[PDB]
Amino acid sequence: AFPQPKSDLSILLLGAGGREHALAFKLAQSSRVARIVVCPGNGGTALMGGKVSNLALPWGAPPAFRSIVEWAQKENIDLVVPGPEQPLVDGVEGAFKKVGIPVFGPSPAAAMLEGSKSLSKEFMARHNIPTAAFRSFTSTQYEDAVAYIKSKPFTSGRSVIKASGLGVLIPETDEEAFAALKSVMVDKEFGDAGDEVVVEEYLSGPEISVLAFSDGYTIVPMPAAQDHKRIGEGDTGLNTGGMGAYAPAPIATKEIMERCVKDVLEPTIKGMREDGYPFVGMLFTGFMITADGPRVLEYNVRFGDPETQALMLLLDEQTDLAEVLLACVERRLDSIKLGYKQGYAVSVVLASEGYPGSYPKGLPMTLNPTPEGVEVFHAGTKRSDNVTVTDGGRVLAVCASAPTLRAAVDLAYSGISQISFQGQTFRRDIAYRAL
Repeated sequence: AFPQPKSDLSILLLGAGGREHALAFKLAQSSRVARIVVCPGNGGTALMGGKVSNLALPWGAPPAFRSIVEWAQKENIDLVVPGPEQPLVDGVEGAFKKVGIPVFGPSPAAAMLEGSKSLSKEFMARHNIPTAAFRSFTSTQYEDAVAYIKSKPFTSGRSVIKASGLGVLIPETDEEAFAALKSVMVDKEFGDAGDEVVVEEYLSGPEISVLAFSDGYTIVPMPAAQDHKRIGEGDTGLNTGGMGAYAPAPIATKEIMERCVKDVLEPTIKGMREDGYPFVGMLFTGFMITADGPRVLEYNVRFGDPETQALMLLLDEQTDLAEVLLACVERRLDSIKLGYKQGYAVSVVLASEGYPGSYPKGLPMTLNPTPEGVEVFHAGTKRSDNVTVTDGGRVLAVCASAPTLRAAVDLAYSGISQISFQGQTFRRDIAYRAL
């Protein structure tokens, strides 16, 4: 008979956000996992203990990543799960591939779905994937980019200027568009990311997040989620990396989800094989549900934050997340158990004073026992001399699941009362527009 599946695995998580803590949270429950390493991790992972440990080590500059690749090789790491976008787009998968350590994530080429907006938009058009009308330009084509706006190409009358590299501007009028083109192509306020620019139609409608596991052939979606990008209540103010999320998003009806899967996800996975670079890992597709149907705003090639903190709470207790991740890199996703419990899940972010602007770091945090069904996943936190202190803009996320969305919302906000740090900020209306 075939050998027993190794049940003392060592997994290396790259990153230090709440996505990592939430992933470490689930992976640590697998009976097939004996060691979880979070590089660098944060104050939350630092307190888990047991199988989880933080590794304060640099990754090393791309494309080699020699520091962490050599460390992983000497430690017999069985799997690497990159969280952030930069290492994937920079090619961390190829670095670990050269030492025979598998990676839950896309190859350097497949990662271009998020690394190059220009390539991603071309990919969508070539495969008839519904997205906003667009035209891509290089930094030297600044003259053409101006003429393109001067011709009024978009029916909506508004354009979106995106820097292809690792960022997005929405000029309310043409005047702001011409200025936004010189700030990215001439002055290059975003660096090399502005070497190419995407100009596409501004679309109106609510947004949803669809996360799906992929092994290059099989793709298994998770319940659709919705995120709150803006800092101010009522969906106003400057944008952030995400102040809170919930799932399943009621707006993603059976018919809507069928369209996303059949018209985007599966054509995307098939298209990547046809183009010669199959996609393995977590495909995060950001949709806008317009009056004419779903539209792909952007591809993200890894777990989302804070969508993951909520979705991890919807994995049924029969699902082993470790088994799911290995089934993806081993190309057997269609032959494993993977289900989702009933009810809803919510994540509410606590941020530092000033975020998304300038904020101070290092404030001591008071963390009292949270209600029974509340899970606190740390993002920008750190341990220092037996005390957890803030260490980033988004500090942590208070998350909960429950049979009803309102109960999950109320439970999450119940855990907020047990957390306190100077200048803590959060939105009180997470998931309000769905209740």
